[PDB]
Amino acid sequence: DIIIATKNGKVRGMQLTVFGGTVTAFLGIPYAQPPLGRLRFKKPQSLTKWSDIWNATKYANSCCQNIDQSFPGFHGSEMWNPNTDLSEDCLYLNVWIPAPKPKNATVLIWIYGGHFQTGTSSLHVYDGKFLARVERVIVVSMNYRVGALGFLALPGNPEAPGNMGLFDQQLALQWVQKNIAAFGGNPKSVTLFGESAGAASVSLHLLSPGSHSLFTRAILQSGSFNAPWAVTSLYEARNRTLNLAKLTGCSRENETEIIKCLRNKDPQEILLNEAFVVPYGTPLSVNFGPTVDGDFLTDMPDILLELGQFKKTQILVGVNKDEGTAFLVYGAPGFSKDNNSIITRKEFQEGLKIFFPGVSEFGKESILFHYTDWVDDQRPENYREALGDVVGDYNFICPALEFTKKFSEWGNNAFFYYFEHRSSKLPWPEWMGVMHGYEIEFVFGLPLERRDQYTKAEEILSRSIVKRWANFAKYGNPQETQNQSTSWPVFKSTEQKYLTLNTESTRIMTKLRAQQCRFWTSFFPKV
Ligand SMILES: *[C@@H]1O[C@H](CO[C@H]2O[C@@H](C)[C@@H](O)[C@@H](O)[C@@H]2O)[C@@H](O[C@@H]2O[C@H](CO)[C@@H](O)[C@H](O)[C@H]2NC(C)=O)[C@H](O)[C@H]1NC(C)=O
Ligand SMILES: *[C@H]1O[C@H](CO[C@H]2O[C@@H](C)[C@@H](O)[C@@H](O)[C@@H]2O)[C@@H](O[C@@H]2O[C@H](CO)[C@@H](O)[C@H](O)[C@H]2NC(C)=O)[C@H](O)[C@H]1NC(C)=O
Ligand SMILES: *[C@@H]1O[C@H](CO[C@H]2O[C@@H](C)[C@@H](O)[C@@H](O)[C@@H]2O)[C@@H](O)[C@H](O)[C@H]1NC(C)=O
Ligand SMILES: *[C@@H]1O[C@H](CO)[C@@H](O)[C@H](O)[C@H]1NC(C)=O
Ligand SMILES: *[C@@H]1O[C@H](CO)[C@@H](O)[C@H](O)[C@H]1NC(C)=O
Ligand SMILES: *[C@@H]1O[C@H](CO)[C@@H](O)[C@H](O)[C@H]1NC(C)=O
Ligand SMILES: [Cl-]
Ligand SMILES: [Cl-]
Ligand SMILES: [Cl-]
Ligand SMILES: [Cl-]
Ligand SMILES: [Cl-]
Ligand SMILES: [Cl-]
Ligand SMILES: [Cl-]
Ligand code: NA
Repeated sequence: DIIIATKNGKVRGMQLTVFGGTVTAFLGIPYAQPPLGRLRFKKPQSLTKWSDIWNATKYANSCCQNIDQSFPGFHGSEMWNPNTDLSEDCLYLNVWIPAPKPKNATVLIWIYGGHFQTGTSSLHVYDGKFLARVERVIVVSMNYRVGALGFLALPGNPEAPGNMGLFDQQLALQWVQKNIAAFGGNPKSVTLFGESAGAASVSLHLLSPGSHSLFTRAILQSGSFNAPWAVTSLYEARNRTLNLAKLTGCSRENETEIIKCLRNKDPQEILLNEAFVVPYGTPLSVNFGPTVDGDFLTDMPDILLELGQFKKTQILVGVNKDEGTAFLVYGAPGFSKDNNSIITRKEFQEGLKIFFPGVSEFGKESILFHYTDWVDDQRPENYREALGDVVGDYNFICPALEFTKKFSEWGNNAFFYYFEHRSSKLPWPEWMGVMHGYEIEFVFGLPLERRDQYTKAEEILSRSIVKRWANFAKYGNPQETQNQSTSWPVFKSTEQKYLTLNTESTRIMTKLRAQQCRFWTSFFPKV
């Protein structure tokens, strides 16, 4: 019997066998009052408190969300879909602890992505037991509200203030500060890590003064709040809430009455209608996401980043080589995960229209001019490759590099990586290369499980990334010091060094996508 006394009452865990040892897991500990009825759209309230034992022995409900139904039966897409029941009653977190119980372990808190509209902490690729077993860190992960239920905003109105899902995350951090010591964790050694919308969340926790004392350091995998899809304007946010109201027959003149009507709607009606609030979205559109609320975020985050108003600490930031390809099969013409997707110039042009619906003819022309300087060949896959790079550079790579540059200008150590290894198991086809989302399994150490038929070179690579990430968490420095590795240099503006992660040549390079990012970061905002 593994019973731990938390601030709120006792919880029961279970033991797992992992690589010839044990990890103790507590799956599904509640951390907030379930946000139902009148609590829908509100900030999470603190937990009622209980005597007797809460059994934390299975993953909890995932938050309400629309499911990816694009490729039924296909593992490449369905692996991302939730794997417990959907419920509004979903504010639970998970804790993996090394055995024997550690004395004062560093804690890593994972925040999932899913574009702020989907995701859950229970996915197989987010299973923290390997990290716990291999590096003797404590791993924690939480479910937080997404879509309208988590991000619906009528700014200043505490019935629906915005950022509720970011506040769920923050309450989970607070839970760790208050309880992790009872589990053998060090509340003073907490690293946040997250991928995509989860990495954008981690970066907003660097900006939010309520989060400042709830963590030490931060790891941003393929995302940051300055990505163009990650923060919603207050004009866009109100238009969208108003639209959702109209769509559900919930339009009233009293802002407060609207929320009351929305609170009487069942979650399916809200979910069904979220897709249609943006008047024309793209495959990267965020219907309801982070807003400037005067609470979690006290000002536009670009202004805070530029003027140095953020927690001074070390960061670890990186991207994958083909960030953009995953999105091409969710609406660009001529693209398919079942053939080689060789597209013409014409299709390339129509694909720009899908990703850049608001942009002038001049603006799309200058994207094309910039990305079609073939040295060389011509060379059938030229346009297919160009569109993936457009989408990946504009949405993920140039913003992560810009985030890292601006952050490091205020004198902290930053480390940047470029992940270029394509999983031997990737279910998506070869043309999609090193996709968005597919470093996660290496970070969580899935290729260390030799029963799983990743390659030896993959086990070596993951073992090494697990060590770098644990070293950054524990010591603020992501070295692998023992195996004659490449030293990871700090990223500074000026040299802008970064490390590549792959199975052969890990190397130090500079100025990733220099020409492309000058285009997106400085020229494109003007068109
Ligand atoms: C690669 O496939 C695309 C995708 O559409 C197709 O899915 C395929 C697996 C295929 O079996 C086909 O039946 C299905 O329509 C092909 O583009 C499609 O081409 C046709 C015109 O022939 C259009 O009617 C479709 O709208 C268009 N699809 C999309 C999403 O735009 C594509 O040509 C094929 N590419 C090759 C062979 O290079
Ligand atoms: C937000 O306000 C209006 C409302 O438009 C939305 O109404 C919803 C109920 C939903 O059906 C959604 O598709 C629709 O967009 C926007 O007006 C739209 O956009 C243009 C304006 O020139 C028009 O073509 C339509 O009147 C309307 N769209 C559709 C598809 O019918 C308005 O643009 C938007 N506000 C912004 C962008 O700030
Ligand atoms: C556990 O270690 C505590 C502090 O260690 C941390 O100090 C911070 C500066 C930060 O760097 C962390 O990463 C360091 O690990 C110490 O204060 C506590 O007393 C310890 N508690 C124990 C051993 O039970
Ligand atoms: C919790 O855990 C154990 C099963 O391992 C059991 O003895 C007890 O009934 C449980 N309490 C429940 C299910 O409420
Ligand atoms: C609108 O309705 C709410 C809820 O009953 C009320 O408290 C509020 O004061 C009203 N405001 C206006 C301006 O009518
Ligand atoms: C370092 O080297 C050996 C292989 O010679 C291996 O057993 C060990 O896991 C490696 N450690 C890391 C952290 O990569
Ligand atoms: Cl599963
Ligand atoms: Cl704004
Ligand atoms: Cl490249
Ligand atoms: Cl042309
Ligand atoms: Cl190396
Ligand atoms: Cl250089
Ligand atoms: Cl490059
Ligand atoms: Na020009």
